[PDB]
Amino acid sequence: MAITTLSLPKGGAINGMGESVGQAGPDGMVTFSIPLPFSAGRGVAPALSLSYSSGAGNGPFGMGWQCSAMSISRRTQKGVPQYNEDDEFLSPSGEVMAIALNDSGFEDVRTANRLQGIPLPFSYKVTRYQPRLIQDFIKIEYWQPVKQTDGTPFWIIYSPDGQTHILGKNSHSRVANAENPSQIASWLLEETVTPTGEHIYYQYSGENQVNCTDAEIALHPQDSAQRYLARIDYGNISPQASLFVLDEELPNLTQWLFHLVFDYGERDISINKIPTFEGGTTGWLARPDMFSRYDFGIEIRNRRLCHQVLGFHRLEALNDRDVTDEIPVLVNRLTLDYDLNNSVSTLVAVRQVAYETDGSPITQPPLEFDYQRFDTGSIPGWQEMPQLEAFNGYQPYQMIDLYGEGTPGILYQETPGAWWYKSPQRQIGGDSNAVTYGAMKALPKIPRLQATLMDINGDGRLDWVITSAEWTHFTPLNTLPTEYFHPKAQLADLVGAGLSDLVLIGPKSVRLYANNVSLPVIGIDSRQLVAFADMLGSGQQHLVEITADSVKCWPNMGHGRFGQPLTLEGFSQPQTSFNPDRVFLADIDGSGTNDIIYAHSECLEIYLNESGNRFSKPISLLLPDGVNFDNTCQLQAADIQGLGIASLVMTVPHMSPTHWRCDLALNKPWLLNVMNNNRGAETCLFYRSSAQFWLDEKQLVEAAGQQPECHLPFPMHLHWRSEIFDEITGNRLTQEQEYAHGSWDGQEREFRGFGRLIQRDTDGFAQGTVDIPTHPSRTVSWFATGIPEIDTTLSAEFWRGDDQAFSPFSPRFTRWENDSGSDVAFIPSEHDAFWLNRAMKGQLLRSELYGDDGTPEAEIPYSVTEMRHQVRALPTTDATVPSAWCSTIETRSYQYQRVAADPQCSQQVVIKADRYGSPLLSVAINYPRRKKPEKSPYPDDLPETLFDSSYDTQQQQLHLTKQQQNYFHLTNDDNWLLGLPKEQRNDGYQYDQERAPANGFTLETLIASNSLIGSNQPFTYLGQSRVAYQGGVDEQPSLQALVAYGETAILDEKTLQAFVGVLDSKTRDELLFSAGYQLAPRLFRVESEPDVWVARQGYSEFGDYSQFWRPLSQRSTLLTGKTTLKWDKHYCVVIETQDAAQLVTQARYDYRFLTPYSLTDANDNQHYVVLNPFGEVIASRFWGTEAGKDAGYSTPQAKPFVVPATIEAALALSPGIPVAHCAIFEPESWMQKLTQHDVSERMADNGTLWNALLQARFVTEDGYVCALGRRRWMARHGLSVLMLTLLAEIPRTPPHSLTITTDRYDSDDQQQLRQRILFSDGFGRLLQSAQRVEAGESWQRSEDSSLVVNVSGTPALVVTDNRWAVSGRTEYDGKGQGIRVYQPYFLDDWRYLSDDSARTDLFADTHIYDPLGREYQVITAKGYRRERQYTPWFVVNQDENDTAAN
Amino acid sequence: SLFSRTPKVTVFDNRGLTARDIAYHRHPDAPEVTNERITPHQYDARGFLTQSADPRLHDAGRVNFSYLTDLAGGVLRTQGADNGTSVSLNDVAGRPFIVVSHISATTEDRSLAVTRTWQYEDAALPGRPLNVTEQISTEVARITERFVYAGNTGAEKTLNLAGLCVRHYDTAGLVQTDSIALTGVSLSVTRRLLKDADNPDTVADWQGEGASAWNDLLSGEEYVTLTTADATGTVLTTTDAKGNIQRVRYDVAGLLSGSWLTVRDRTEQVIVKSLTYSAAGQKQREDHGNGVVITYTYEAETQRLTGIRTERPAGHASGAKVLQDLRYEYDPVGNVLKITNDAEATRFWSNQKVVPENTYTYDSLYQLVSATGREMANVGQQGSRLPSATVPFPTDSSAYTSYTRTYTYDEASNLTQIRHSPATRSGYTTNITVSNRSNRAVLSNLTENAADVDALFTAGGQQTQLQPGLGLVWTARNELLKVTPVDDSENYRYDGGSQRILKVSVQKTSAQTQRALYLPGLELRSAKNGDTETESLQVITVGEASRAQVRMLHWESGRPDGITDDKVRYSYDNLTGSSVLELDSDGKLI
Ligand SMILES: [Ca+2]
Ligand SMILES: [Ca+2]
Ligand SMILES: [Cl-]
Ligand SMILES: [Cl-]
Ligand SMILES: [Cl-]
Ligand code: NA
Ligand code: NA
Repeated sequence: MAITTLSLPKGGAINGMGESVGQAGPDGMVTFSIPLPFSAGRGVAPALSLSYSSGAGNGPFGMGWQCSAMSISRRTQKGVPQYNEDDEFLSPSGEVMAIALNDSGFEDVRTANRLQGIPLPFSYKVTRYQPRLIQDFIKIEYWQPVKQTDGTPFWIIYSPDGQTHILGKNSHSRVANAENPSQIASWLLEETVTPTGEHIYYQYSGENQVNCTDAEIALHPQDSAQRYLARIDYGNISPQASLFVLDEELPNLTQWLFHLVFDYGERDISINKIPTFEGGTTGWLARPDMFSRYDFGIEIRNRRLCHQVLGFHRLEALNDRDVTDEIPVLVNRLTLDYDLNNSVSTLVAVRQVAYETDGSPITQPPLEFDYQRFDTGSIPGWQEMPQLEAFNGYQPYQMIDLYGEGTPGILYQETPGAWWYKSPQRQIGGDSNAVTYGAMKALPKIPRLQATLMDINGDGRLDWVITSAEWTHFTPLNTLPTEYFHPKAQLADLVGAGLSDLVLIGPKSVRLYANNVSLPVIGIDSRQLVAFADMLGSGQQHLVEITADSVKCWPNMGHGRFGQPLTLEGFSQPQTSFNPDRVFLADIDGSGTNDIIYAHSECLEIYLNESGNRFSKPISLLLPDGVNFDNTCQLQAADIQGLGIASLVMTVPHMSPTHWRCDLALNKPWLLNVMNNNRGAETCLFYRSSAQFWLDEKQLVEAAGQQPECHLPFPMHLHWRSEIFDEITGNRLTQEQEYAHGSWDGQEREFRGFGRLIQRDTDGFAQGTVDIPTHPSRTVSWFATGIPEIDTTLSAEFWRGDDQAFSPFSPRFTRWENDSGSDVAFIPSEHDAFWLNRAMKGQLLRSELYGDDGTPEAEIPYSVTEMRHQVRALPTTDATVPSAWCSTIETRSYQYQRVAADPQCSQQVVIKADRYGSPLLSVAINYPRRKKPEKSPYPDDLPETLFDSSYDTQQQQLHLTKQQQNYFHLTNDDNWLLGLPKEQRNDGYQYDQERAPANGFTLETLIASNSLIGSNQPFTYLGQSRVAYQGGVDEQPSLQALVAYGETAILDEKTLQAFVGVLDSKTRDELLFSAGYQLAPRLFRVESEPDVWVARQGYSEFGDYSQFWRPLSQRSTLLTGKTTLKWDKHYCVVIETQDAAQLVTQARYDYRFLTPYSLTDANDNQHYVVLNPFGEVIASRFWGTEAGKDAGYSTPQAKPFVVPATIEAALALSPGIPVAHCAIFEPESWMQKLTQHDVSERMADNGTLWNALLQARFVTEDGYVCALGRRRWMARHGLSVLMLTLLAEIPRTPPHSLTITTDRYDSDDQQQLRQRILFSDGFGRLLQSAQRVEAGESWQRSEDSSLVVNVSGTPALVVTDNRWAVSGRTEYDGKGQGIRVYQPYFLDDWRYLSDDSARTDLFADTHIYDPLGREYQVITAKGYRRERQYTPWFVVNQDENDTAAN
Repeated sequence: SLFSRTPKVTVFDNRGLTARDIAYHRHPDAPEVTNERITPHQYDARGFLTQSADPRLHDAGRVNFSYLTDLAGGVLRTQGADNGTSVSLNDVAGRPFIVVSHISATTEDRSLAVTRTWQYEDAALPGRPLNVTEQISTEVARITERFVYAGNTGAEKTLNLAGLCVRHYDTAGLVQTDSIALTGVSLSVTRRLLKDADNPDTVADWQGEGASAWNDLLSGEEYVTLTTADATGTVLTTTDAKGNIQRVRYDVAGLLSGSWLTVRDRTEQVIVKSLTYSAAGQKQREDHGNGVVITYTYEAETQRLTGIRTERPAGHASGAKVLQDLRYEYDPVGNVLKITNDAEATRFWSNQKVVPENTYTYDSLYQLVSATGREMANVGQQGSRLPSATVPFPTDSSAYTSYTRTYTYDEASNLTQIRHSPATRSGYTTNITVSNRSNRAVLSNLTENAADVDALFTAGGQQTQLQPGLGLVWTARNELLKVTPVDDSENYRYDGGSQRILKVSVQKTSAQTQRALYLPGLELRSAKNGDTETESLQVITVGEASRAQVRMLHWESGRPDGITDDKVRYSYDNLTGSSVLELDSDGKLI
């Protein structure tokens, strides 16, 4: 237990937001998370993250990003919902739900009129739902009014931590049909309440017409549905156990101590204009890339971007002052900067701003982002396509992905009736993404005639649509609306009898023929084109009609319904020359929206579709030299690279060669590819398509004489490479991922993950005079896809080099069956298998770790870890689809250290788990060492004796350590709290090596009647642990889980043997009683087991609910006295402690951070700090009484201290300062300083360029040049050589701080100012430390930050008044380990000596780390070596004398 | 060659615990032979250590230590070959509750056992210690320590005393804390001794109902140490019990830059004039009150101390001279191979080129197997006595002759032989006899038989005979109480932390007596020629006990003729801190 001690925050090192990139996973996506930097308040707080995913689409934080609480939504992935009893619901995890069963085996429904003891106005039908995969065992309820007119339905989620969450109670937290509020797409989190009576409330704003054009309003009247997160209130004044939304009225805004406000452009974006609590009156801004989504069968319109997040605290309320007319005060401010764009808006910067009491801003360096972009300017021109040279230039071909490999091959008819397919393949010895085409395979024979379905590609499903012009056209079924062959509503009107022909005019766009809304008429040979295509970027095949001067699009709403026509201006051609045949529809820029490509004789005109709203001014693209497009030519748009973007392929007969390609982009745009924290750290990311990866995999599978089987039919953009640059050291880390065994599942239209991930990490260093050999590490990992035809092929690929290793684990499947209950294994049916195998998707099966260092042992792994999974099937109202709880029941780790024959091996098994997933019985096994071989497997340079002497009998003893435990739960009535600590016991079993099962332990061998951990078998009792509770029945928990004490076993009969010659029973026992020990029942008892001596720890007395159940007193044991705790007004922080000797500590709090700023100790002496707007200590002092009289520093009231603005000023202070310490922080020093006066003077333009560069976020308002803002500006507008010169002369330096420490009180004229300077890097690591010293001999720093050196080569010495001792200087590698650590040195400057000069001139020890991050070698500055060798059973250390003899 | 393929090796069990520590011994005498040395360790089911043994005793099937633990790993009992058996129990609050020691195993000889116990405040107070008790064998328990705490009256707060122990009664008497700084440093402490504190029969036993009774067991005289400190809680001045003031100054980096001494009723004088430092914060150049300059030299790569140069510089009143110019040569791991001193006035080593200047050799375990040096030809064989002082300084190489020592070590690193081989004289050998079941060991003259060696030690590993016919008695806390011949005695007294506060030497034929009282920066030395004082002396000691210290001798009474009062003695040390030169306030050799 933690006894509360009051103390002031200690000083200090520069570090950012806790921003972090995710580990590379089996989904292959780049992820990124920023914790929102705002107060936790009392402890119960929103704790949200602004997070990115490369898989994610657009939203209120730009492409890829989100920041939202939990929700429940109608399922849209398996058909559009119709707002009837046939709709399905999704859990917060995105997982499909079904109605659950109760004890009796029926639909778990009930009626209620009381919720949390609170009378409801009318009665509700309350249905429990269960998701298909169980994560946490959350309880989920649907609340439906019995009389449908009484109100709207809502959801409740009971989290097993004891908290209760309510979604969509009121209409502001519901995404609903603009036309009809009953039809609810989504219920959003609105209120949480905890067992302590603490709340969080979430307020949303509905979408509306404010600051939109009349064009926009006209086109999109159904605009009210969407919700945006607007305010989050927490730190409720009134402690209440029931939800606030169940009272007659919600609390006033003033009953919440903390607010989090999301601004959507209404407030001034400037760092100089302090944001106020209320929004001002100009209204939220309209984004340019407005977009709609139709998933739910209703338009949801999106117009808003979040520009600021703001933390507000009620300072008067917190300080128990007069609340009348209190405005909450701003504590922290997060600005969000966007690159605003008509197609796709992207989040490019987030920055922290706060304010000094004089109003002036203080800033952290901005965290910047940039993305892959489509460049209008540098569109790659045409290029001949030798892959189609076998065709003559008249022969028609379709570029099309016939087999579902994610890359198109060549489909062609040689002679009539004879169709062949050339499948895409890796071109050998080309570019690494170069695509060639393989051997022809004959398609199946096609019927006499009919538009009709066919299984053309041999996958079992009727998913190709064949039609005839007599030519023949192949069209994938997914390019048409879902019920094309059984249409309804408008779709029926359009096709009527059925269309005469379907022709692809792009990868997923198809032209149509024949012979409530006003739909188009499909004319016979008109000057007009009709088609199915996604012209809106919502991901449905919408209806589009193109005439010579109009583009009209009708949104597919599902089930054949089509909504009102939308126009898209900016496309036209002359009414005499417009030809439908020359129109193509394909997403050229990867924005999600199909673009228009129109072809003339000598050029192409590309009209980019702007977020489905209009078309851009057309890009003109010239055809190759001397080409004249006409009817004899062939042109199509097709994603030939496998990038999810169209290139163009063109055949021209009157031309040599006949076949051409134009790739318009080589990257998929709008994916995050650069982060820069502006502190010396940049991460660059590189993507490579799953499709491209498939062609690599297919070549390998073909080279090995095997038949390739692809299971992922479309291109996904996978995280291929990360390069993490240390801009200060010049070092880097490359992380490369490779993917295999990709699995998509047709039945559920769901991605399952990749079956194998190979990760390679490689350090890159800048050059030094003592070079570090970089040895890359390789991790090979296999994950379950949950498709057995994939999953059964994986163990084949495991490392086979240890013939004695145990056989691969196998997934266990269980059913819960009750008794006085338990898991029981079964073999499921092929029907239930599908769902229970799916439950293991993404689970780690095995991981192998290598070092690719070219040595003989390189092919042998350091370690191998493998896991066994158990899926427990759980019944629901759905008989066809069981629910499932996946767990990891065995883990086996082999430690080889790259020697195959003599590994160490351990295994941990969860034998029994309770109904709520908690482990009841488990065991940790340590296997014996293998039988000693004849010759030594270890290299012959060790002592000859060592191999034999490495053996010990303790290595041959099998150990199994058994652990039992149980838990408290509170599931009675309408509360839900699981897994509370209760009891634990541990038992040691030890056997000889003969008794280890020959093929290893499994769960089965451990539960068997003859088990080595059976209750028959002899054991050693290792101890036990018990938690006792108070405030409920006996020592059992209430919902508040208030601990009474913790109890652990200290002595059993075996351990009492200690006292045998020294004390006797009577004297021994009465000593143990007076020592505070006591007898308690031995837990999980066996027959005749005596009580054990236990020690009890951690006693607290708690307050009542009005005091938020906070602790009011504490003691460690009953032998010592208690310490009292007094809280502030609203029970946020403790302001006084009083111990058992009446000694009193007190604290006053800075309520913008809820940390103390002043502290009165037991002798009434005073301690004080000044916190800056980011909560850092910039000054501190103390005073009080000593030796009869007042003592210490002058008070802050007597002598206020102003902290100097710069380091220069601070280094120039005179003695006599009334502070113990003061601190200047320079977190933004890696950013170059550039002022308006610098700029305006260097051009003579009166700030024309300065205000352009500020707008474009090249530079911040406070004069710091942003790394990625520069690069973005340089790419678009360039930069004059007058500016480049200025910029090249403005230096920069790593993040740093100066701390001044006084050695005497300010009354004493002997006071000195001690001066200490710290340098950090972009990863927050301490780089070096400089202490000011007396004048004397030092080395010399030049203006360019290099060392001055003599002609002789040793550093040039001078005597100086400005001498500093540099200590702890460390060069880090990628993993953050000290690769070089330098000796201390004197220097005539506090500034940073370049890592360039350091490596050449200063003495350093070099530390070399292995792939597990263990130091195995050191090269001392003098030249000597310490080496160390790791083996499973021994480690060998060699010092400088040992190695020197080599 | 000597160190090739001789690693330190750690051998694990199947749970990653250290089953064996392996080392590889090789003597340079026999570089063909390599002795593998295995130190086994045993663990029980939980993974707690139960046994350890050195290579020598494992070879003989015996054990160095056995451990018995509670279920959390707390060691309730240790049976050691060297230090006997002891039992320990902490209370549930983690505090010391009982320790029973001075027990021997054969079951268990408990007859001479010391039982130490603690008494804390009651459960309604914080639980600070109130007394320590010690019960030996069949004797009545004695209360050896007591603590009295301050409340938090305004006066106490004003002295920063609230809740802290203001009176600690210990094994020597009372320590009283009267003032504390804002920074927590003790500003005034006061020591009183027990009545009849020179007699080793008087033991502390703090019997009585309250402080009025306990104080009646104390002597009258108060020894008050006062302290002054800076804003960082670092000592600036110290006033000793006889009123002598030591003062220091810190540079802008917080390192000692100067020191002074103000002897009672005199003026302040400079002890350290200036003191500079390397980048690593190690002494570079030190200037003393006597004008003597010390220059320290460091290897740039390793920061090892290469040179200690002591000198009177240019323009010094007593005339320039280099008094010491020590130079050290290390092997790669930092063992000292060679020490040279070119300042050596006699020029002894360039005269005798048979044996080299302080050369040292080591085995693969970095144990010193051979050394060479100089001794004074007259010293004769080493025993316990100090050689006779050669007066005045010798003036010629005849005074010193060279030597070569050779050292022999057993499998458990006991030093079994020191063999001394001078240049041109009969050499001698000191043999040390190790026990067959422990590392207890004594000189051959005490015994040449291994099996009788442990009988010359108490259960706890305390030696009972120093030399033939000199006997040793130890306290209940294993501190040296008394040296007695079997007619000159010596005896000692310690404070609560085992730090010697008193030493009394007695020679009875009339009984002549000398006494040393050790206080903060002060030794009060006296002597009586049979209850009649012959000498009374303050040794003022300036500096820290692990660095080259400066002593000032002030006589209250009985000064011998030939010593001027308040004579300072500056000390000058070698690498290991041994006092090698003394200089006076003129910088001249004493
Ligand atoms: Ca587009
Ligand atoms: Ca060695
Ligand atoms: Cl057995
Ligand atoms: Cl405040
Ligand atoms: Cl001299
Ligand atoms: Na098919
Ligand atoms: Na005070």
